Amino acid sequence: AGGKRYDLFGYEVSVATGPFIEEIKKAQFYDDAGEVIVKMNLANTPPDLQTYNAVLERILNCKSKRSQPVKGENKFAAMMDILEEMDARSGIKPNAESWGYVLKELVQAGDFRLGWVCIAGMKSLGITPDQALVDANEANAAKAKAAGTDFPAYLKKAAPESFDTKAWGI
Amino acid sequence: DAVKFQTLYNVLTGKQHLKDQVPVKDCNLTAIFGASWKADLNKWFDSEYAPKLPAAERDSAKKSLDLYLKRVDLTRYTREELTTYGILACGPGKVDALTEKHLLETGKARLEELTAGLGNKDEGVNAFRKEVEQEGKYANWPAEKSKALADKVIAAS
Amino acid sequence: RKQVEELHKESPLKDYKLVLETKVDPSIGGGYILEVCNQVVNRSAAAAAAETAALAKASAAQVDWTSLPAAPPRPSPSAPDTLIRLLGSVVDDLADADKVEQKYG
Amino acid sequence: LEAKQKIGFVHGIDGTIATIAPAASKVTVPYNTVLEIAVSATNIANALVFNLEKDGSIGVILLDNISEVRSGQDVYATGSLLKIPVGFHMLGKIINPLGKEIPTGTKLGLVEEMAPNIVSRQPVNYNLLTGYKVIDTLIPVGRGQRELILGDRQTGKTSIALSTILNQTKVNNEILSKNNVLSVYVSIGQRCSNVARIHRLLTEYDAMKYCTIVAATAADPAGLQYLAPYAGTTLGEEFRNSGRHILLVYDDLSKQAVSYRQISLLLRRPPGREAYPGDVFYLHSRLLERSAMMSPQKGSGSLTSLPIVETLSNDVTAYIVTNVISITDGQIYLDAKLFTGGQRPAVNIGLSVSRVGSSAQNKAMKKVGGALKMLMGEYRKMAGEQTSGSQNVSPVMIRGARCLQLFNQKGPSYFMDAIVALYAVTNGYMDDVKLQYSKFYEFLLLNKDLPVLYGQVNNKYFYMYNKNLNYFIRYFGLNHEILEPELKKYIEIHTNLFLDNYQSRMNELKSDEDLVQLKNLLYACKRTV
Ligand SMILES: Nc1ncnc2c1ncn2[C@@H]1O[C@H](COP(=O)(O)OP(=O)(O)OP(=O)(O)O)[C@@H](O)[C@H]1O
Ligand SMILES: [Mg+2]
Repeated sequence: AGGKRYDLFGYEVSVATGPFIEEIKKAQFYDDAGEVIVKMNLANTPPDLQTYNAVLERILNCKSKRSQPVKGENKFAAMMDILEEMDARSGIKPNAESWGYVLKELVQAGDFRLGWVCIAGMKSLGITPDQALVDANEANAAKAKAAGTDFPAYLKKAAPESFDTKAWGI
Repeated sequence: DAVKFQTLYNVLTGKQHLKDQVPVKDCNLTAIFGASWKADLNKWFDSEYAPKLPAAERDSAKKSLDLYLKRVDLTRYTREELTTYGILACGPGKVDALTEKHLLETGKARLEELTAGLGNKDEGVNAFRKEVEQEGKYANWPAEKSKALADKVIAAS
Repeated sequence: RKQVEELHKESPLKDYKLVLETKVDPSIGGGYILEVCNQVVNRSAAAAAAETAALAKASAAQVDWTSLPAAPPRPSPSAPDTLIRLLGSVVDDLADADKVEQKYG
Repeated sequence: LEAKQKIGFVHGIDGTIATIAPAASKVTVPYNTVLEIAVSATNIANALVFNLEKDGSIGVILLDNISEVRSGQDVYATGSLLKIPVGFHMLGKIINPLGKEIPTGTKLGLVEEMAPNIVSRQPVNYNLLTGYKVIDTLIPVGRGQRELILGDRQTGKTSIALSTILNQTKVNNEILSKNNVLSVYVSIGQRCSNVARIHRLLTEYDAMKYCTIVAATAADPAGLQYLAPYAGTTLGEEFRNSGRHILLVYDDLSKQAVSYRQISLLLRRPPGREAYPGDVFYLHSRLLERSAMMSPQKGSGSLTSLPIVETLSNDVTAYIVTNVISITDGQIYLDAKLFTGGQRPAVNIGLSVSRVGSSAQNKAMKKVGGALKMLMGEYRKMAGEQTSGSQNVSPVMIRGARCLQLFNQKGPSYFMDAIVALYAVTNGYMDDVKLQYSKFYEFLLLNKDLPVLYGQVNNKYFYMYNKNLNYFIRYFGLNHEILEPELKKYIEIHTNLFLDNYQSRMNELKSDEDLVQLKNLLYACKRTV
């Protein structure tokens, strides 16, 4: 009951994505959602925008990538890799809901600079943020401003007056 | 089993270094092993190592094994607590009494610190119990033992 | 014998007559070796006992008791603003000393 | 229950190979299948069929327990191709190509399979950041690509691949386990100490979680050195069929061609050019056409390949060299004249190309690479001139030399840490400084934020401390309304603060102690940055 989709080789393509979206929503660790995307794509069912937004929801709302912890986890980098897989690889483009899930994560993480990047990217793409998130971004910014956490401390310390390979820390 | 116990005997007797820049310690050994260290070690000795060689070397081997067991029991403690807070300065036989003394004294000191900083003896005792229980849970230490120790320090205060 | 003619039936040929020859090994004291229609089955003591010993040897070799196990991984620190405000410039040195002690000590 | 089938007895053995004499006539062996040789009542020597003869004899490649072989031993037959275990449980291990694990201090996959046909593979769309600016800008490597690495001995052929493996790890720890690119290092005929040092390097930098190692050392049999890269591609099979990504690194294929020549000549095949049998082109073709970027129907998986071939006297005219340049898409040619002449990585841009181009690399890298190609094509025509017009030097003569300074490295460079350094070059902000301080510049640009230190903070977001702007740069591009002005109002202040505080103090150095200290400082910066 929709516009039939086709691959790059013109082959007919399945649309029955629901049974995999349900396994994504039922997932508990947001790497299993990616594995469901893989097992979905093997079955000639490529992901759609609704599926990607379900995956970004499961990412934003899950606790960890895998059962055991992992060093180097970045909740934002996975989402923006899904969005690179969206824009570049598959040609689909995100929406206000997608950037909403993106901005919620930067609000939770308190990173107001990446937040302001997302706020600017929205309006450069016509999207408009939620003021509930814009005000929380400005609140985190004001907090880090008054607290001196506008930048890290290691940048706000004097440099070696004398050039030395050890003093500079290399 | 026999392989790991032979490796253990070699490490204790000093015929072998461990396979990195790693020290020998009760923690750093029992972590590798199954937490049945001394009993299974002595059992494997008395079973498979004592009857093989003659009694002459067996006596000295058992002696050295008891010495190294006592030495690792002493190694359990940290260096700073051993030296600075005076656990070892009197001697091995007094390590136990000095540990008990240091524990009671530092407990009294921490309690006095909490009461001076906060007052409200009930609140201070509660915070001390929370801190002691959390440190026991982190150090893999019995919660009943921690509660008994805390009550003992409170009574002795 | 039962296994002999059963293997001869399982073979692709069975219409051909079967002639059986039995020989003696001084190396083998238990079990048998049977060959029919260029298909051999060895069920001997020398093979079975060595197979069971090989399993034990492999299992013992399979673990490095002399080595140290992989400790659980450490996630990112994410130091708190309070501790940073208390010690702005010192946490870097302390983290470096922590790395030094984690490697050496 | 399980009766092993016998085919003959061991007739002859010549080192790594053997010849079987069949027992009966109606017995028939397949071709390329594995055989077994009961060297003892306990152990078994695996093998493989490579020839069959009118006499019924069988030309056999041996793979294990060669020293225990005799004449008259019973010879068995599995009637199946060679297979090995495959799966995620093998990642983080060094492994015999027979599947046996090499200590340190269910599923089965066919060793020789056909390649993905012309419908079962997508074109190259996504990049593979090797960490080096020449290979990320001007020679863009992508996924599902196969790119040769040429070079004389001890020039960085192994090190480019190791730096790729070490660059991808940080990314893979951040991105999901579907978009992460894993790795396989196949060492054919290499030295076991080189393998040990590689293992310890990966274990130090924690790049071993996302890497397995297929070891066939120099003491190993020639058949094992021969079937090592097929074992590597056999591991790539599973990540193809599971849609994942994976990188292959075939250390020297010249040693796999010497091994194949040894095999064929001892099995009495006719020689050919340079004593090779002749079908070593078809050999490497079978090995390398299995590389592909798989179709979305097949999961959109991939396997990249970076084979390495040693070179003698910087010639591209040898047989195997031409046969592999014929096969591989691009090539990273490393010139010993440039390694010896100072610059590292010693990439020769005139002989190193990439046959994918913009489609692999990033939106933010398209606009920079298209400027650097013009810039280097123009600098190639002028740089022969000993600089006479010291002040009359062209901006191309400036930017090119500073860009070569940025090309000088030791380890990999992060993508964000490369683009923001090259933008200043391409737009001429880094023209008043001298050539030698172009990397200390980068050091301050990436690790000592000058405007953050001297209080000149007018940029709202754009600062290099966060390190998460990499993905916004990657997605939006540099020529965008939200990122261009903040970028310029970071770089022009960084340049002005450098030119005012640092350049002056540097030019005020006269002593030999201080000049040697600043010397070693800039060389250390050229290595670490
Ligand atoms: N970019 C670089 N900067 C500094 N040193 C380098 C660089 N690339 C390579 N080297 C040095 O060159 C030496 C050999 O490098 P590498 O191990 O890559 O050689 P190779 O290409 O593997 O040759 P072979 O396989 O014959 O050893 C090492 O000492 C390595 O540190
Ligand atoms: Mg090499």
